[PDB]
Amino acid sequence: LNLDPVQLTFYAGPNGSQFGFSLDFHKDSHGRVAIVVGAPRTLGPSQEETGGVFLCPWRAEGGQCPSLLFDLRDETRNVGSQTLQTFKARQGLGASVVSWSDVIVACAPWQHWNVLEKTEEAEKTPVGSCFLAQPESGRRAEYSPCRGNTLSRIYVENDFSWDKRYCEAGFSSVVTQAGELVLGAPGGYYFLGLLAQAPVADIFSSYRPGILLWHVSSQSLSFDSSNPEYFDGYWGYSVAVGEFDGDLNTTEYVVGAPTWSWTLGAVEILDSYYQRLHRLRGEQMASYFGHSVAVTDVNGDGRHDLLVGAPLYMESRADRKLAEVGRVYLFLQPRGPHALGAPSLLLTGTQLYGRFGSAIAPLGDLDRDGYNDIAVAAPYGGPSGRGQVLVFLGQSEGLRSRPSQVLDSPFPTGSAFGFSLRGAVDIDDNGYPDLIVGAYGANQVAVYRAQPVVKASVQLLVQDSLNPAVKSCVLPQTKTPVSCFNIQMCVGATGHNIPQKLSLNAELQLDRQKPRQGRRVLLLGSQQAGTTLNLDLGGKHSPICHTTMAFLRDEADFRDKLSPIVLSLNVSLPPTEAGMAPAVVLHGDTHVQEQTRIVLDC
Amino acid sequence: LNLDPVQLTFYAGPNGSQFGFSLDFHKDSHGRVAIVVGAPRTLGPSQEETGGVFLC
Amino acid sequence: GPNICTTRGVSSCQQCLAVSPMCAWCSDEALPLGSPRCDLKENLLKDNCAPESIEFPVSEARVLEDRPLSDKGSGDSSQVTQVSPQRIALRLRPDDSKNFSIQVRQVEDYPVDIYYLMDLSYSMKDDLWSIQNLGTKLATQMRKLTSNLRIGFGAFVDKPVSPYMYISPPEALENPCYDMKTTCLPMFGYKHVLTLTDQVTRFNEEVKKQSVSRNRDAPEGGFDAIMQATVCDEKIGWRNDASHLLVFTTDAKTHIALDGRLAGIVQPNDGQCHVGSDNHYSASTTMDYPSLGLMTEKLSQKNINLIFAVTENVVNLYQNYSELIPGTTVGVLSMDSSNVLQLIVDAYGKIRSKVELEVRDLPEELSLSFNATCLNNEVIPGLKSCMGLKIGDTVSFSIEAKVRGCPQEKEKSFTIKPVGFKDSLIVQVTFDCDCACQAQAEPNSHRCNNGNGTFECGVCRCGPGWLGSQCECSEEDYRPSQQDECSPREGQPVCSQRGECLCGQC
Ligand SMILES: *[C@@H]1O[C@H](CO)[C@@H](O[C@@H]2O[C@H](CO)[C@@H](O[C@@H]3O[C@H](CO)[C@@H](O)[C@H](O)[C@@H]3O)[C@H](O)[C@H]2NC(C)=O)[C@H](O)[C@H]1NC(C)=O
Ligand SMILES: *[C@@H]1O[C@H](CO)[C@@H](O)[C@H](O)[C@H]1NC(C)=O
Ligand SMILES: [Ca+2]
Ligand SMILES: [Ca+2]
Ligand SMILES: [Ca+2]
Ligand SMILES: [Ca+2]
Ligand SMILES: [Ca+2]
Ligand SMILES: [Ca+2]
Ligand SMILES: [Mg+2]
Repeated sequence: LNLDPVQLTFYAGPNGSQFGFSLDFHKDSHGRVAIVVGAPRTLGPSQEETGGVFLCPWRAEGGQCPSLLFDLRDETRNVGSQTLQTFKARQGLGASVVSWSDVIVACAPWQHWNVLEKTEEAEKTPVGSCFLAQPESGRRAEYSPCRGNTLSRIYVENDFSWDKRYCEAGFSSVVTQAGELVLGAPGGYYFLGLLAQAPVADIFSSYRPGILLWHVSSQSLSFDSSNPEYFDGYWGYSVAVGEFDGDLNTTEYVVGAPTWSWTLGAVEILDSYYQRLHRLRGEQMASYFGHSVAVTDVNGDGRHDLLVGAPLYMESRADRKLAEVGRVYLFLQPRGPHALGAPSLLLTGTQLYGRFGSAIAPLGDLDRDGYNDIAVAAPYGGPSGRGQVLVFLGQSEGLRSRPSQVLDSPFPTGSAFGFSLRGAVDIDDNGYPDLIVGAYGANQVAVYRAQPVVKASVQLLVQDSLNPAVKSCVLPQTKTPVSCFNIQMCVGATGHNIPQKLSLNAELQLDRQKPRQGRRVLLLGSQQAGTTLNLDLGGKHSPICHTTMAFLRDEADFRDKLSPIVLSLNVSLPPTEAGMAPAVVLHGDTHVQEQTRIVLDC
Repeated sequence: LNLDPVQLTFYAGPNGSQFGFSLDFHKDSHGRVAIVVGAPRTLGPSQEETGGVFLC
Repeated sequence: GPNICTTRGVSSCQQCLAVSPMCAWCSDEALPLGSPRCDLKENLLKDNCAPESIEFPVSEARVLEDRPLSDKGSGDSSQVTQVSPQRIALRLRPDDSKNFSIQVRQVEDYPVDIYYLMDLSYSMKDDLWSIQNLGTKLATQMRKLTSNLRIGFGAFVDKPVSPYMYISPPEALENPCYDMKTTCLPMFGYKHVLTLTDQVTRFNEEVKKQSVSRNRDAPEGGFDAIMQATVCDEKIGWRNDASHLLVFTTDAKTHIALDGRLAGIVQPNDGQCHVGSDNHYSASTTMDYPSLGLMTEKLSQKNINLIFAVTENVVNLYQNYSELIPGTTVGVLSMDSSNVLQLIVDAYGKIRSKVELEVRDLPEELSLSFNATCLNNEVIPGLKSCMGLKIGDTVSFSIEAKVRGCPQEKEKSFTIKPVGFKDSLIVQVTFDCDCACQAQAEPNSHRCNNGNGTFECGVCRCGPGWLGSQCECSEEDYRPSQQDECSPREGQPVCSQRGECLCGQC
């Protein structure tokens, strides 16, 4: 709604580095906000795609950023008989960056790991590895919950039970408020998928540089299931946290399984013990219902609400039987928590193959009205297909079914503008949350600042119905007497961080239904039924209302004595296009109509 | 609590005093505010005991 | 009577005709009372104004190019026509609807292109042993139903990338079934084995030279193979004259789009032919799987019927895929594919047993309604597809176009086409919104105050500057009291003392 599309911040990475694949906001100790940007194909020291994370400090012009120096180096440690190896080649360091408190968790899901025991081995499979860092102190740590030393033949002997070799842990990383890092490993348990949750403090306090296979004592992992539905579910493709069971002591995870039950797709809400509280099935197969999941209270009722994304939803148009556009589901949590059922809103994209719903970012309260707003990104939507982001405002019932604002890609085609979204953080500290969109195709990140929202109010008062010729105050510049009265319109402009130069424009139209220059009611001065005048409110808590004397034409002169006398009061921003970009957004009621009639014997 | 004492607005009146017996904020319809002060012992039509009001 | 054209204001050829197709414009410079110019044709013809100078376009749909439906496509497949007519010119005024009919006949013996897409996963090794002599028996059975059969072959396992392909020890990169002591061949995404050709001996020879590979996860990179086979005309060698068949043989699930992110592959699949000179999919490792929507679009664009010859363990799944892609059907392959010949024959019969219309590049303004007339004279409205047909049968479809508003292009062409066939009807719709007299504008009409009014269509367009009857009202509205007031013979009070007599309202 109020996200500025004219002045953008462009943060660049290395060429072909996928700079922008994932991003988050890191809050420096001093309250200074920085952006953590994953670049999962940055060149390593040995001229090879390894990964990387950049810590972009906030600026106005933007540009290049410094990078967090992690340990990009294959590791080999022989624990007696065995020989543990970690291969950091095309590991994808930066595919999931999440900042909590003062720590940054940057996960490489495709880091490979092998256990060479004599002739045998455990197979060089991708287990993933999250790298935790504290850029203000240098404390580095690593977390690889799925590393194992079990030989390959053992799984074959036991039907691949509890096989965590292909986890790619860190595919989707979240951090709860209590400081617990939760990682979704879609490929764990032989591509069933699992969740690996562990306190960040324990991760930092159980890591020793040189030891490759250790065990965090407080970590918890999901349960392997023999139910045929979960097979190839990719359960952990997207993960989010929220309150969904009542008690605020317990925190619940929302986990997406985009291919649950034969590509049908599902989203599971379950407590910390991984007991499935509720399951939200998909609607159309191969739609990837669960690709993105977000938790926010859009309707403001105090209960968290769920947003699911199916970027490959093929809508049933009248002309096109099945067109791939994408679809975002909104589920509203009612009282009686185990009753969340049918979807409450079904947003759908427009462009074909635009993948509407690839990223659902809770924006906070962008408009500052007491309801939560979200952003849904279609990385290949838009008429030219270069990428779009649609801002949806929250309301009492669900949220707005139309995009309040639409942001288009400033980058060439194929930039994947919108693949990564992150918001609800006031980057410039102007009282309004900003938004960061990552186009990894162009290796860049666009930062949108939310300009202030001026909430207007209009009150146009016409005292009563009047007689054609009361023979009161004379017609202007003449002794000829006419009927006269007063028109008073009070316009107010209330908002946060409004500048001191705010000057609205009041269009006062006298009986707009009739054609101008001969209206039934004119002004007692210039006689112009339509008067648009500037009214300045640059820091005025008191609405300003310049009363005007208005003249009424003779009973014989005006022949339509039965048509209602409807005055129009319109409020518009001044032509700020002459200077720089419009510094304010005039959201709210800015146009009203007031009707009266013709009275007799008065 | 935050009323500035070190800087004040001083409005003069008639030498016959009473300027400040009663006063109020005249709120203009346009939104402006001006201070209206009644001086109930100003001069009369001919040096008579009367009142009188100023608009500051 | 009412003449809704007469009300709602009168502007020019555009407005009166845009109000309703039934409305007519009597541009002839007759009496203004005798030529209101915004009324129905029947009302206007009574009050003259029609020396063939009236404007009233009539919607028409002329058959520009029609040939009779063939009955046996044994010879000269290029000269075989299955859709009558082949090209029509349709004319529509704004907010008008008009219908026509098409006849679709599936010829008796049409040429057939069968391309065998084989899942070369290890569990499908036994199947490979029941396919060695498939060419000869397939030709023998198909010759009863065609005379220009051409068979091809392609193989697929999955993307040769880490999460699906074993990458340790390095011996497994050249024998992914080393540990089970057998010998397999390196993992391949999709390789085009045999180009479509009539010599079934070539098909039986290329088979027995194929070996299975080994993949980790149950889902197979199948839809990538379907996309590459479909979009590669030059390599696969599709004939744009034959019934394209694409038999899909598999036993497990399939990798839908967005799964390639499990391997670091995030670039979306584009419908391009990447099969290089080596007959190997050269972008399998650097391009995501195709989605159902893109696969369906490329199937329709190249006129390919899809047969999921899938084993009993996945049939329901692929059945649920069949009801997402037009022109596809699912057959129950066996564990060793011991009946794929019968499956292909019956699937081809069922595919020829249904005709479904498809609309291509239809302008958004046009809205179509379909009435299908199948065997006998029964006509089912609404639906655009009737089943139950056989080989040689003829069906008809009554199709109504319905434009809303008026596109500025005034001439757009769209396609009506039965699914799978190349035969198509090209409809060139011309929007007759404006008229000749509107184009014949005279802004300098001396009759209209020395030419300050566009005499376009008898009436004069002058706007608020001269909105009077003779383009004489120098100021907008009746305030200036345009010259020659309502006062009869002039010199009369306010239109005969009737106050504001408002032109003809006195
Ligand atoms: C192929 O599609 C059909 C049609 O949708 C599937 O059959 C139906 O699948 C739905 C799943 O949404 C079943 O509904 C659910 O059933 C479970 C019990 O299994 C119940 O607990 C849920 O509340 C919900 O009602 C429906 O019963 C089922 N009906 C039939 C006749 O099969 C089929 O499963 C799909 N096959 C696949 C995806 O392999
Ligand atoms: C939540 O935890 C607090 C701990 O102070 C406890 O007092 C409260 O009863 C708990 N609420 C529950 C378990 O519903
Ligand atoms: Ca809870
Ligand atoms: Ca809620
Ligand atoms: Ca809001
Ligand atoms: Ca801000
Ligand atoms: Ca088999
Ligand atoms: Ca593969
Ligand atoms: Mg298989």
